[PDB]
Amino acid sequence: DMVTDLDVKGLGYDFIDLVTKSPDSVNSEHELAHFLGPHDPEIYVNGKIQTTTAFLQFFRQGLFKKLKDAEFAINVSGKVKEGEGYKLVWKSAAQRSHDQKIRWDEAEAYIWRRKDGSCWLHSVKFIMSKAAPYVA
Repeated sequence: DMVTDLDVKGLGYDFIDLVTKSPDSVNSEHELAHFLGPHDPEIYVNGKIQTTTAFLQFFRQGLFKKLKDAEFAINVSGKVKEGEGYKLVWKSAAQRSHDQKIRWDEAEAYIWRRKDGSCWLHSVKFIMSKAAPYVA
């Protein structure tokens, strides 16, 4: 039955589905923008809070097109406490750069599991073109 957890994983699955959806359509990021319309979180882009529309703007300009070339994995959610939170992070495919370090874009979607049992997009952060100090 469509209970709260079902709605949580349904949401997550629908989101992931549209992210991994057909290349036949313009952009998975488009469907994502369209998904996050009623689910408008605090979109932090490069550290600045953006709404769905601003995201949409960067999207149309080609900024978030790296989002489906990104790597995702199973994030930690083992310690279920009371009022959960998930932060799914994608790292856009790292591209060979100059200084023996690599350029990538990071995307962290923070969702909280509302005490109601459902989950909603708390805030999502996109940090485009980042790197990390390489260990030498």
